[PDB]
Amino acid sequence: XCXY
Amino acid sequence: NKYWLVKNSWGEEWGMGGYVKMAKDRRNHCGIASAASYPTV
Amino acid sequence: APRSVDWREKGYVTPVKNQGQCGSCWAFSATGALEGQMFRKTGRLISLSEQNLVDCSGPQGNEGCNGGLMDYAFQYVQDNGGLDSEESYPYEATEESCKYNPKYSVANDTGFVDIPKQEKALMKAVATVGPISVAIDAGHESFLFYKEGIYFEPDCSSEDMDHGVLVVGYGFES
Repeated sequence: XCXY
Repeated sequence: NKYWLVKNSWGEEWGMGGYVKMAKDRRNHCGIASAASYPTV
Repeated sequence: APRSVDWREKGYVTPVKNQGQCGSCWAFSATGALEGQMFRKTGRLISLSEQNLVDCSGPQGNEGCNGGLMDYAFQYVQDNGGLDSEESYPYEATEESCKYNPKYSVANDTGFVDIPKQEKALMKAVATVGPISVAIDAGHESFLFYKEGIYFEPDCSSEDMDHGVLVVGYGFES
């Protein structure tokens, strides 16, 4: 997998 | 029994060929409708 | 809206990609939605460069492998006047210097639309627009090890979404  | 057909980006081995059926009409489950958008072309 | 929708049936979706050990999901979600809209516009499905977004959309607010927003990527495409094809600008899974080349641009946009924060609104958008970029709370082992069926996690949140993905339709199980 993440990184929003 | 409703779901959103979602395409993930963790390869095609994860989940169902890289896809996941996510609970739909279950109180905005996992915030799927909290940050939805599309580009105007 | 229709009972079921699956844009994969209509040629709007590219094969599944792999972001690897990099928080660039926002870029994949963005290329997914652009891929769907460009196809609707031109009738041609072309894979788009996530690397282009990772390396070049810093000015718009993105943080490469450290995270970002699909809306910031759409804004970058608009500011930049284009976005390179996946073929011309391959994915590297790590941030590098911006190498955008207009000659290889195969997509563009004139802004973006933020859908009202309601599932009924999302359904109308998916039904009438095509694949839609969305963010979900994927911060659970149940998501990492999801295998099949309808995913439901009691401890899911609608406030801390941490994973950008693409809704390509909707339906129901028998």
